[PDB]
Amino acid sequence: TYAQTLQNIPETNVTTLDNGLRVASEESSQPTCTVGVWIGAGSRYENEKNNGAGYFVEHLAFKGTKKRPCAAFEKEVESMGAHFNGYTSREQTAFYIKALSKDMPKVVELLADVVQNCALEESQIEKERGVILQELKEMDNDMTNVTFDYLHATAFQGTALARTVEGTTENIKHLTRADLASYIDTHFKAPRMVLAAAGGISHKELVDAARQHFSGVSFTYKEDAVPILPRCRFTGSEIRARDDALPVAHVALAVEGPGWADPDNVVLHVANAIIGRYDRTFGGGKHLSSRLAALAVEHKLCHSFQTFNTSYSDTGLFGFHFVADPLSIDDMMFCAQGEWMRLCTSTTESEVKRAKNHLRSAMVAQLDGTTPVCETIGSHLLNYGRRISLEEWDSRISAVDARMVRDVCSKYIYDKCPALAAVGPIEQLLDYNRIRSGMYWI
Amino acid sequence: VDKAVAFQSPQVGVLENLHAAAYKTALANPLYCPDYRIGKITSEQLHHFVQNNFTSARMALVGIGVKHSDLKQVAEQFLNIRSGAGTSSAKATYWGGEIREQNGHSLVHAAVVTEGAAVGSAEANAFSVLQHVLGAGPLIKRGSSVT
Amino acid sequence: VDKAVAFQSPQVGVLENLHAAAYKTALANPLYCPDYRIGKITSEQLHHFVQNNFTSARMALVGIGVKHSDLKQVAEQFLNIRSGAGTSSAKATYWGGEIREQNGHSLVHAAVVTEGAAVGSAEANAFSVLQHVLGAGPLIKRGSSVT
Amino acid sequence: ALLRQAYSALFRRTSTFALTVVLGAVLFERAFDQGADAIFEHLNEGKLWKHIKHKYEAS
Repeated sequence: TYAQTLQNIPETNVTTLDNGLRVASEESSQPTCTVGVWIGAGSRYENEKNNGAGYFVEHLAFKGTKKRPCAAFEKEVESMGAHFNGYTSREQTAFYIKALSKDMPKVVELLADVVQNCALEESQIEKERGVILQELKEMDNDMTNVTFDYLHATAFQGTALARTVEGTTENIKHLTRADLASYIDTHFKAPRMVLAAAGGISHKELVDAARQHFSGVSFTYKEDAVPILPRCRFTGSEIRARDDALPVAHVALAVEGPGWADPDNVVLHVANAIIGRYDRTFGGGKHLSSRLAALAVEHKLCHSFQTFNTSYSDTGLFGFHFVADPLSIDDMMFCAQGEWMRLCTSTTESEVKRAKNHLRSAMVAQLDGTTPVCETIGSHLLNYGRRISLEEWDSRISAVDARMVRDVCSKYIYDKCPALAAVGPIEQLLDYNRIRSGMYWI
Repeated sequence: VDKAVAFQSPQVGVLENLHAAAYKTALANPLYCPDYRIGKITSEQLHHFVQNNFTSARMALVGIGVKHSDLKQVAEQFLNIRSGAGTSSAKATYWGGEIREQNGHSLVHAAVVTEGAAVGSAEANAFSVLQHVLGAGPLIKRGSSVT
Repeated sequence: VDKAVAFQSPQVGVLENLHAAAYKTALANPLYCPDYRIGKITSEQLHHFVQNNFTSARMALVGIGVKHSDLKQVAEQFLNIRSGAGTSSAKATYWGGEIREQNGHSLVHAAVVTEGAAVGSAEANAFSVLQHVLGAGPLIKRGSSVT
Repeated sequence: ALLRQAYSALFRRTSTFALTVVLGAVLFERAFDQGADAIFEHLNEGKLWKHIKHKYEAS
């Protein structure tokens, strides 16, 4: 029974290493497991000349280490059935491995090696250069993203956040064994990292292995100092990339967010739960509960749309993104901005109750497996400081009510200048002004 | 449409034709309704199909997160129309065909196979393993499979 | 469209696939442009194709109702165009395939053949005759071919 | 911080906004006229009957 199953979930253990780094884990009766290093690094922490290092690095983090080059490293990992994966976004890089709880320790070693003693054989770089260079030309055709990026690039413009996590085309072309080093150098440091694990592992056993390979001690106090980032200025504006030869069109609209810390992020989510999401394959179709959805069917408004609450350390982007035919863009937008409004004005207790029960399931969902748990933990700590339990989250959610939503949405949505990203055959979206006004009264 | 998004991955384009050019029946059929029969299916066809195949003996009410006692009470006092083994699936015969879809793509997906083993079979694990020995699926993001 | 009226006769539906599942090249190609290449042909492609294949040695200016003298004077000072056998047709290789188009029709056209003779060949006339012996085309409106 | 305070209690909702214009206009009229009339009369000191009236008024 719910109310109870939430407590039985084993508390997550956290103990920091006297050298800055931290360790956390959730032990379960599972044979398999997952562990990884969640570095608080990103494209935000980059700059004009280096833009793209954290990615170029992410690329060379597996082509060997000094201790054991490409062949052996790869061989060593495949041969034990482990899965070494990882990513790297604007404010969070992460390298993690999936394997039998048996390899628990031996694993850490690997992780540890990669971050610290990464090979960086200059012969492999000139090879990884042409690679990224392709990943761009290929990622350069995923409008859903091309959009979000452009969205960021204007939402923040003239700030670190307005940068692609893949970096410029130039940077990729000229980055050097040098700078690549520098990034890892300056960025991959103990305090700014979290060793996370969940599966059939005892905090003890784990914590130790870390104490064994994560031994690098800090002398001064500066090596203990977590660099605070210069905030990014939000700018109500728009960027329109027109190409009428594009089959469909993408549109992203957003407002400045509150940042990881702020509690309202929860509310904001409950909200997004109400406007939900949709793609032409949802089966509920005209009967769906999200008013925006339904209409999108009753009028063929779009192809897909989604509400998102991206949260960064000190900021965030709140909004929605839809894809649609060149001739329904308008109606669609209209309806969307509309719904948004209703949020601040006539949201009901039924809409919330539903949104809450949806959110609950959505949160629980993010923790389906080991990989998804360490991700959360790697994140929770790094971002929130502590680690929030489903029992906590849940309560924080049960506390929200209609009245509460209308107030928070009103706070971050009502009469605010927003950021707009239009890409494709967008001759119908037109005029910020109009789009602006759609930010009040409804 | 459902079949339009799907076939967005050629990965599913050869897989349909594979089974086709591999068999002559049952398993030789497509997983996504051929175009010609789009909109020509009947309400009766649905029913008959269900009345014929969705029958107790072929059905299993699995389920996590719950006490077996409940998932039981439901199944019995609640489940009808069943009681039976309904229609029998036409034994899958092997063909050994070869289908080719020329379509001017930068890429060329192609799969060549032979009658492998069957579920439950003993001779199964062999391939499952011969598979891994040959290499199926990666574990190193953006790498090579030296294994 | 041109390809839409044509394929109104399944007669041309199997004939396209026949040659496909009979060969691997040249003659194995379709007489009606595949769908994917519709609209993707270039002005170049046309030209090059013509500059390469429409060359004197492969061309013949036949013609009835006229005196040879005229049809000659024309050909000369007018069809000045270069000679040369232009590009060579890739030798036609035999495959021996089998293509099937399931499409829910009351009728089932089906043609089964084997490599036959060529133009200006030996056995050429054999089949032409074996053909008639087997019966090809009728001569009695709404009748039977007892022959 | 008037501009802030204003944008909050006044120009925010399109309701209180309107409600302000109304009341606001009221005040404007009531006091724009005074000033205007006063100004006008001043520019015509002693020419208007409002001035030279005292010379024939007394029952």
